[PDB]
Amino acid sequence: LMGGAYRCNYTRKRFRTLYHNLNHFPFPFHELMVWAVLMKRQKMALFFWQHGEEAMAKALVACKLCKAMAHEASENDMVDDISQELNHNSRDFGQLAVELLDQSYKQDEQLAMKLLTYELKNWSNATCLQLAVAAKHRDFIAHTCSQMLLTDMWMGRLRMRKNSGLKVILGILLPPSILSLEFKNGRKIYEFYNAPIVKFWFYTLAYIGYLMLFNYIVLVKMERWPSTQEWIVISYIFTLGIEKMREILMSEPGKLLQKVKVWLQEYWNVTDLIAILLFSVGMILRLQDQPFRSDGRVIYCVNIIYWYIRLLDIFGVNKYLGPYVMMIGKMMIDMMYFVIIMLVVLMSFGVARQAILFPNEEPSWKLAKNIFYMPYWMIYGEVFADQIDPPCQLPPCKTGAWIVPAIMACYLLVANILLVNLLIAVFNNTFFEVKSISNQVWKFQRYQLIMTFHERPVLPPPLIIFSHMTMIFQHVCRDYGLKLFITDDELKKVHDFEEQCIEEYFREKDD
Amino acid sequence: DGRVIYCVNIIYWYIRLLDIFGVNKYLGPYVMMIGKMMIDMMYFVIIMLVVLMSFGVARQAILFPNEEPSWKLAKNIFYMPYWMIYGEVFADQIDPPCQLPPCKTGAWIVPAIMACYLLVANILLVNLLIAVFNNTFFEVKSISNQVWK
Ligand SMILES: CCCCCCCC(=O)OC[C@H](COP(=O)(O)O[C@@H]1[C@H](O)[C@H](O)[C@@H](OP(=O)(O)O)[C@H](OP(=O)(O)O)[C@H]1O)OC(=O)CCCCCCC
Ligand SMILES: COCC(CCO[C@H]1CC[C@@]2(C)C(=CC[C@H]3[C@@H]4C[C@@H]5O[C@]6(CC[C@@H](C)CO6)[C@@H](C)[C@@H]5[C@@]4(C)CC[C@@H]32)C1)COC
Ligand SMILES: COCC(CCO[C@H]1CC[C@@]2(C)C(=CC[C@H]3[C@@H]4C[C@@H]5O[C@]6(CC[C@@H](C)CO6)[C@@H](C)[C@@H]5[C@@]4(C)CC[C@@H]32)C1)COC
Ligand code: NA
Ligand code: NA
Repeated sequence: LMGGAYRCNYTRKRFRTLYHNLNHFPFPFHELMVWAVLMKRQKMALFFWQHGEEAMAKALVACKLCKAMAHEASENDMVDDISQELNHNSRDFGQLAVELLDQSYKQDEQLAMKLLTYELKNWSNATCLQLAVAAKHRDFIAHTCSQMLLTDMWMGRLRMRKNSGLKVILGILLPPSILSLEFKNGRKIYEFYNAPIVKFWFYTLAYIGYLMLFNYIVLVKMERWPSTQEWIVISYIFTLGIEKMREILMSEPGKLLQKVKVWLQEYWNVTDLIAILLFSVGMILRLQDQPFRSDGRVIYCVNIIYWYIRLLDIFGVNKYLGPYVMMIGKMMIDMMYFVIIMLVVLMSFGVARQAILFPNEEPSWKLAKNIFYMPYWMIYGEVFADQIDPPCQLPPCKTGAWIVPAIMACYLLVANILLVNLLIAVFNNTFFEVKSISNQVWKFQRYQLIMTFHERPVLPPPLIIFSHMTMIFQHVCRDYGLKLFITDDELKKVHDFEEQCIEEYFREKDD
Repeated sequence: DGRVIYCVNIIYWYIRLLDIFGVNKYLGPYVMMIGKMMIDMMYFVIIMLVVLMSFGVARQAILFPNEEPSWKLAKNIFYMPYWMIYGEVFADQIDPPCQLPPCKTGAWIVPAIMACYLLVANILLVNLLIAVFNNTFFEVKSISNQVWK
């Protein structure tokens, strides 16, 4: 029910050995809570939740279990009453976890941050953040305490918080400037270059350089044999493909065919694969005779558009430039239907005009071009009334050519005054929902961004081939970032703080 | 050179009349609202510029494949794709109808990229900017009124 990474306490070899010759339980309310959750007893589970230690972890685990049971019951096509009664339990447990987190952060902040990161021995060594992410709980990760914890994990071991970013670029470009930044309590360089923010900025600078080289090679004349910049671009593409293959192989599932399915879940990955294959085909066709070389160059020119577009993924790290991109992504789906309707009207007008003006044309594929070309250009400003309805020294006028200006006028009135204004109204009246949803989704995906830049080779793709050599040499041979290991006294203090917080929460709610 | 600097200065001194206008009861808050919508517009200009640069580079590389390196290349990318979105969409200056020099290899992609670029720039981003201006106007209006008073 939990997931691939989870490992229950009963299935461990120690408990199998203990159970074979058949004691007690150190935390009985954990077992009773899981029993009540698994047997669809909501009141009993809510009673057992407020007793014992680790209330927030219990709430998140119960939420995940209820969601998984609801999904499985819906899949197994049982009575839909159960599959709708379980989702309510999941929502209730998620709300309890969110309220407990809010109370804990309201009381004390350092203990609240320590609560979300410390390793949980009873729940297969997973922190509260990982349990919340595995449960797809957006309201928990989007909370203020979770966002500040994510910012602390993203900044690395550097204490600069006023105006960052510029200093990171300075340190990347000027290594002597590194030994002037404050650090959290020789080895300073290793801690600087392993922070995820520095990795991200190094990757961004490498991508900017690669884009510049690609623009240079496509703009300037191309010869029989590739120049140096073309070789650099080809090496960048090859190493990026190798890095994508490495990301595929070291994924979460243990099956080679199954990891591909999980990797093909984000659209950026499949678009990257398509672009890399297209670039490989174009490069293969490029090193040939003149016509195939021209075809390869045209493939290069077409392919550069995608690498220009992919800068939005880089922009997505910004606080204000990410939600706008998600809003654009939703507005495209909102715009498709009006594109269809305008296409219908445009085709009608174009066919009518072409049939009226030119009545003695032999069948040719040029006819399919004259329908879409000029009616489409006529709605973006080029409404030249000399080309359409020609003034017919004087060639004879075509029969019925006085209808073309009237049809054009009606078509312009429909297309430029009605549909576009209705589209403006549609965009305007459905903006608040899209804005809130995009903000929540970006705040949730910040965690995945931080994780995927924390687990990444330090060198950018154009010279990442060297960092792939060390993974082969080390083949024959987490202090922080994910978890936080604490002693027994600190664990007891955290448990005391959590019990105080949950008691205060219940008392305040009753009052 | 001094005359050109005079022209730039007359641009600035013409702009500086909004400070004089700022004494009016209704012409001050509008200027402050302009000041904040400037930030929003500058946030959208980056995306518009990315799309524009992509289309310009693609068209320039497709149509002219035998150009020596010159700074004129950096001009042909920004000039015409920018003038296109302000109503000057042409069909003979760009995508030439190729008595006739031979057609360039792959010149049938320029009108399709042009159509997609116009659809993205003139129907999507500008309408989204209109929605952004419209849905965040009451807060800006109240704050500007308070700050002016
Ligand atoms: C070529 C770039 C293309 C990739 C662009 C990659 C995308 C990109 O642009 O980076 C975003 C990042 C901005 O975020 P950054 O951390 O630097 O600064 C934030 C900003 O100062 C806000 O004003 C702060 O408060 P608030 O929010 O107002 O309340 C916020 O504080 P907090 O809330 O965090 O505590 C700060 O985080 O960097 C820059 O743009 C600075 C110049 C660097 C870029 C200029 C140098 C090129
Ligand atoms: C008259 O002959 C000129 C000659 C000197 C020729 O040198 C050339 C060197 C390459 C260079 C600087 C030149 C023209 C286009 C320039 C491109 C414009 C691109 O714009 C950018 C624009 C913005 C970027 C995001 C994308 O690329 C560059 C990758 C690109 C760019 C700056 C690469 C550099 C190119 C001039 C004189 O010598 C005596
Ligand atoms: C140079 O000479 C060409 C010659 C071959 C000529 O064959 C012709 C056969 C009819 C055909 C395929 C041709 C041109 C217009 C084509 C129309 C375009 C229309 O578009 C569609 C567009 C979308 C639809 C919704 C509406 O109609 C078709 C009804 C229509 C359509 C596909 C019908 C088919 C027409 C070519 C070469 O032979 C050696
Ligand atoms: Na116009
Ligand atoms: Na015009």
